Amino acid sequence: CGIVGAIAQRDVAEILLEGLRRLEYRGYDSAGLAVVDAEGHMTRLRRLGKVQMLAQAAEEHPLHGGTGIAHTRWATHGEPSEVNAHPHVSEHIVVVHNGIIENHEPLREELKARGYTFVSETDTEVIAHLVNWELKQGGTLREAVLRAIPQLRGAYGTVIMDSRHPDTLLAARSGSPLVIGLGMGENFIASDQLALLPVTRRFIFLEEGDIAEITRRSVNIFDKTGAEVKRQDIESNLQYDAGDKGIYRHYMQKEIYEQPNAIKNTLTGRISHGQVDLSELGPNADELLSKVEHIQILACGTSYNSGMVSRYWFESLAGIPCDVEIASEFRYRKSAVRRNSLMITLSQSGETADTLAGLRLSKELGYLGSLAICNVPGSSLVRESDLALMTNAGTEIGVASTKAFTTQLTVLLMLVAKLSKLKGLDASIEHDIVHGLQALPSRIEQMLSQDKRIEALAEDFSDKHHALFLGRGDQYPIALEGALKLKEISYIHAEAYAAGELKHGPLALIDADMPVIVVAPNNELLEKLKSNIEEVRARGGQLYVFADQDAGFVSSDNMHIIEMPHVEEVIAPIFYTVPLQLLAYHVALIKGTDVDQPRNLAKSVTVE
Amino acid sequence: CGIVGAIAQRDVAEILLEGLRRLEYRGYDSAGLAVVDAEGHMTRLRRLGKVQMLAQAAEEHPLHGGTGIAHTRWATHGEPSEVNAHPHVSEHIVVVHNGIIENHEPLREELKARGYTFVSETDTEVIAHLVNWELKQGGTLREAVLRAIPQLRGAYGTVIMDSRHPDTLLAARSGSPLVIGLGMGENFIASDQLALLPVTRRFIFLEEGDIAEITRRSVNIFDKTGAEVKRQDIESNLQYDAGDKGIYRHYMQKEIYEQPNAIKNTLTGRISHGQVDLSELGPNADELLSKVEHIQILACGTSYNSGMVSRYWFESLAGIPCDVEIASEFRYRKSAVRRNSLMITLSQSGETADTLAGLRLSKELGYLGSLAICNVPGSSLVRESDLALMTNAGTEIGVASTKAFTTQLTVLLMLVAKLSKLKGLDASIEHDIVHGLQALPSRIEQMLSQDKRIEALAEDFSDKHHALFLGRGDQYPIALEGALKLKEISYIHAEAYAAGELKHGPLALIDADMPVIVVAPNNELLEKLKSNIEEVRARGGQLYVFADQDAGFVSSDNMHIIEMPHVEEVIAPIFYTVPLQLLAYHVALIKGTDVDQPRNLAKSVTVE
Ligand SMILES: O=C(CO)[C@@H](O)[C@H](O)[C@H](O)COP(=O)(O)O
Ligand SMILES: O=C(CO)[C@@H](O)[C@H](O)[C@H](O)COP(=O)(O)O
Repeated sequence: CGIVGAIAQRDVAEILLEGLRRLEYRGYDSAGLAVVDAEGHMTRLRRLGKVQMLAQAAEEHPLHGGTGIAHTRWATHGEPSEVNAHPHVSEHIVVVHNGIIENHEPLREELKARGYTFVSETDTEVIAHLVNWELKQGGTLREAVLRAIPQLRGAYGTVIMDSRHPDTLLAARSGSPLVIGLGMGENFIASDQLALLPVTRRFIFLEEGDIAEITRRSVNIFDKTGAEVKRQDIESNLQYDAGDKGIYRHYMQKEIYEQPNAIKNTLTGRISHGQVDLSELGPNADELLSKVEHIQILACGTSYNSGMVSRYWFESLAGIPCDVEIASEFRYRKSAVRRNSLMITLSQSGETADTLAGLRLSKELGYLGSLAICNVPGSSLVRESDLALMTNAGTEIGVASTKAFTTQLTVLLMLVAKLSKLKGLDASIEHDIVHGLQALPSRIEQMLSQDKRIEALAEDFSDKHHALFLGRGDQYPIALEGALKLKEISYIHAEAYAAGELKHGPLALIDADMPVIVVAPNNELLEKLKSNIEEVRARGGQLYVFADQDAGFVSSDNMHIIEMPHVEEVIAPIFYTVPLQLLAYHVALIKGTDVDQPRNLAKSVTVE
Repeated sequence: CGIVGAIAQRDVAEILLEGLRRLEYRGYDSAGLAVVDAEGHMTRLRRLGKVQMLAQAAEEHPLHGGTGIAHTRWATHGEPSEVNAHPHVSEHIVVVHNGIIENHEPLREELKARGYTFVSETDTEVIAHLVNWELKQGGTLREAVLRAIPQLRGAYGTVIMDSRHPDTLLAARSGSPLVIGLGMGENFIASDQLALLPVTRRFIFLEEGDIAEITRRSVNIFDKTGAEVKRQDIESNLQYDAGDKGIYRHYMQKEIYEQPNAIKNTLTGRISHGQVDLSELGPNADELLSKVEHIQILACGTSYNSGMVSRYWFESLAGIPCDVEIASEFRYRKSAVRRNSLMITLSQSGETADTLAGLRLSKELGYLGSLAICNVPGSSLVRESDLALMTNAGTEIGVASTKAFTTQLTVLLMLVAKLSKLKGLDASIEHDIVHGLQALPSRIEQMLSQDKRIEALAEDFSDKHHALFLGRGDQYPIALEGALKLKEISYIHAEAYAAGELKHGPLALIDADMPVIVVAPNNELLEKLKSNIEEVRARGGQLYVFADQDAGFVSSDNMHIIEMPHVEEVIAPIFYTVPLQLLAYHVALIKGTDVDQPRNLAKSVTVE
C-alpha cells in the first residue's frame, strides 16, 4: 500500500493525489484522503477503484486546507470495500497505515469494552480508536501517540492527525517504511520518496522505532521513549524521471526497453581486464565467501525464477551445491542446515515479507552468512544481510518485473565468476563469463529489434485461453518466467514444464488448440529438446519456437519459428527471457488487459 | 510398448491378441501381429488405434498358424501411422522390437547402399533388413542373428521370425525386458509375463546379452558369443487376478480401492513392537545408511511428487538435508555432489529411462550408495541399486499411478524412521511414525467411504476447463499430485501452487469461473493457509476445501467444504491424496475421458 501526508500553507489535496498516483502500483483496489482546513473542518473522501476514482470525486467536491493524509491500497482480506478504505477515524482522530498490527484482536476487544464502535475490521481503525483513547485525558497528540505505540505490536507505518489541531501531524515508523520530505515552510511524509518527488528532493528517512512530530516549520523525531534523536536529511538519489513513462505507453514497456542500459549500470565498476570486481563487498567478504560449501537461495515469484537459473550456474561453473526454495515454504519448515551454507536472498524491492522472514530465520539457524541481491538501496534485506550486491536497474514500477529479473541474473553470474576464482577453478570460467557480460547489453539491444515479429505473433493468442512453455537445463527456469509473465498480465492460463516431464502425464493436455512456447538455444540439449517438441507436434500442438538461427528448425503449419541471433551460451538464459517478456506484453495488449496493474494484484508483497 | 510371441501346435492368433490386450496399457496408439502357417504362408495385419481395432480386423480375416509375433505401441515420433506399426518385414524376415537402436542412422545408410528400400523410419525395419542381409549367404536364422546383434547398439528387445522356416523364433534381450513362457509342447515370449498368464505360469527371464532360439519343443539360450548358458525357469509370483478388473469398471478405480490392502502389504514384516524393521536390507546396510549426510532423490512425474513430500519428512524428522529433482533435468546437468550423499530413486516400474540414467550417472559421480524404492521385483533400478525396498503394491495397470504413490510414501516414512534411529534422535520420532503407519490402512479405508460426496462434487467440473490446487508445507506436493491426476485423465487444465505463491502473480488467474481445490489438515499451517484461501475467495474463486472436521471452515456459495475425518499428522499427506485421486477419477467420468488409457500417453516411459 502507499501513504502520503502533507502539512503546508497551500492547499495539499492535489499534492496528496499526485502522491497516490505515484504509489498506485503498490495497491490500486481503493484509495482515500482526508484534508483539514485551518478552521478544523475536516473533509474525508474514499473511493473503491484506482486513484482516478478518488481524483474524479475530489474534482466534484474540492477539499480545501493545508493539512492532510491519503492512502491507496492492495485489499487482501475480503472483497475490497469503501467502508474499509483509509483513512479511518475516531471522531477527531484520522489515521492511515501500512503493514500489520499483529495484536489487532486483543486491542480491539479492549476498545470495544471501553465503548468504541467499530465500523470496519481494519487495523487502521484499531490505531484510530486507541489514539482517541490515549487523548481522552486531554494531552498533546504527540503525548498520546507515545503512549499508543508501545501497545501496538507488529510491522507497520502510520500517520495520524487530530482535526481539532491541524497544525501538527504524527507519524511512527515500526516495521514499515516512512520518509519525510522537507519543503520550504511545508513538510510532507510518504511511505516512499517516489510520491514526494514533484514538491521536494530533500528527505529524512525514519529508522525503526522513530516517532515524528511534523509541522509546517519543524520536524522533531523522537525514539522509542520520548527522547529526541538526530536524523540527517539528504538529497534524493532517484532519477528525475522516476515514475514518468516518458514516450512509453506502459511502465512495463519502458522497463523492458531500458534493459540494455540497466544491465550496463549493473556492470559499472564491476568488470576489469577480463575479470569480475566485487571489491565493493569489502575486506572481510573474501574470507567468508571462501568458506562457502553450499548456497541456499531464497526468493518469491520472478526473483525465485532467477535463483533457479543460477542454480545451474553455481553447480556447473563454480561446482558449489546450490538449492533454491520459495520463501513462503522455507520460512515455516524445520530445515536441515548444510555445513558452511551461504544464504542468498533475491528481491527487487528488498521488502518482500516472506523473503525477509527467511533471512531472519537463517540467522537463528546458524548459516555462514547472508548476501542480499537487491534493487533498492537501504531496504530491509539489504540492511539485515551481511553482504549486499545492488542491481542498479533503477526504479521499477511495472507490477510485473522485467529489468529486475535480468539485472538479477547479471549479478548472479558475477558472483558465480567470483566463487569460481575463490575456489581455484579453471581461469577460463571467469573469462568466459566476463566475455558474456561484456556483450550482454548489445545482445539485448539486438533482441529488442525482434519486437515487431513478436508483436505480429501475439495476434494468434487472441482467441487462446491456455499456453504451455517448455525449456530444458538452464532455459527451463526461463520457461517458468515466461509462463509467469504471460499468465500474470494477459490472464491466459500459461504453464511451464521442463520439456522432459510431458510424457509422465502433462502431454494429455495437448490438442489442436494448445499453443506451446519453447526457448531453443543452439547448445548440447538442442537434440534432446527437439525430441520433446516433436512429441508435442505429433499430438496437434501449435509450436512457437524461439530458436537460434542455426538450430535447424523447419517452419510449418503448426511450427512457428522465431529465429534468434547467436549468443554466448553463458548469457543465453538472460537473452532468451527478452522475447518472452515482449510476447507477454503484446498478448496483454491484444487481450486489452491492464499491463502495468494486472487485476487481483499490486507490486511487492510486503505483508505476508 | 508390448511384445508377444508364440510358437505352438495350435493356432496362436488369439493368444497373441490376448497378450496385446494385457500389454495395452504400455502403448495403445497402434498394434499388429504376423502369423505363419505350417506352409510358410505368412499373414500380417496392422491397425492404428487400440488393440480392439486389430482384433476386429483379425475377426474379418482370420489368421491360421502356429507361429507368430505381435506388438502394441506408444507412438512417440511423428503422428502414429499404420505404415510404422509393427511387425516390420524384409521379405521373409518379420520383426517386432522394444527400446531403441541408438545407431539407427549409420546402419540405415549402409543398408540403403546395399540395396534395401525403407518403407518406414522405424528402428524395427533396420533390424529386419539387417537380419535379411545376414541370412543372404544362406545360414540358419540363429547364425544370422548372432552376426546381427553385435552391429546393433542401444537398449532394446527384439523377436525375429523367418516365414520360410516357421519352426523357430529368435529373440535377443539387449537393454529391454524379454521373458519366455514355457508351455507343454509350445513356448511363448513377451516383454512382460503379464501377457502370458492365460496360457502359462512358468517363466524364464532372459538376462541382458541373451539370445534365445525357441521351438515348440525347445528353448536354447546363448550368450554374447555363441555359447549356451543355463537359465532357470520359475513359477510366476504375480497374482492370478493380474490384469483382470474384477468387479471394477476401471483399473485405476480398482487400484484406488486396493490402497488399504496394498499399504498393509507394504507394511508386512516391517513393523515390530512400535519400531520399524528394515533388516531385509542386510548386514552391511546400516553401516552405509549411518554415514549418510545428504539425500538426493531422483524420480519422474508422480514418483517425483512422493519424493517431494518426503523431503519435508527427511529434513524435519530425521534432520537430513534432502534434495529432490526430476530425472530428465538431473541426468544432463553437471552437478555438485554433496559429501556422503545417498541416491534414492523412486519408480513404480523400475524401468523409467531418465530415472535409470540418473542412477547410472550417480555411480560415476561418486555418491555414497544408491537405494531403490520400486514396485517391480527384478527391474533395472532394483538390480543396479546397492539397496532396494520394494513397495509390494501389486501390479499396477492404470496409466495414472494411485497405489504406487501412496505405497511409495509409506516406505519413505519407514526409511525416515530408520534414519532418525541411526542418527540417535528422539525415540518418539520413530514411535509416532510407527503409530501413523499402523493406523494408515484403516484411515485409508475410512477416506474411501467419502467417495459418494466426492462423486457428487465432480458434477460441478462438467463445464470447467481449468482448476488450481493449493497446499502448504508437506501438503504442497499433495496439491501437485492432485493437479497432475486431474489434468492427466480429465484434460482440465489443472495447476498446483504452494499457497504462498499466488500474490506474486498467479492470483491474476482467479475469476468467478476458476475452481480452486485445497487440502487443509488441522496443523500449524492451517491459519496461514486460511489466509490464502480468503485471498482467492475475495477475487471470486470457487473453493473446494478438503478440510479436517475441526478446521472451522464455514461453508457458503463459493466455499464447498468436504469434511475429513481426523488423521495422524505424520500420515496426513498420504490420507489427503486419496480424495484427490477420487475427484480426478469422478471428473474424468463426467468428462467421458478414457480414465485408464488417457490420450497422448501410455504407462511407463522406458525410452527417453
Ligand atoms: O514481479 C513479479 C511477477 O512478475 C513477482 O513474482 C515478484 O518477483 C515477487 O513478488 C518478488 O518480489 P521482490 O522480492 O522481487 O520485490
Ligand atoms: O503415473 C504417473 C502419472 O500419474 C507418471 O507421472 C509416473 O509416475 C512416471 O511416469 C514415473 O513412472 P515410474 O518411474 O514410477 O515407473
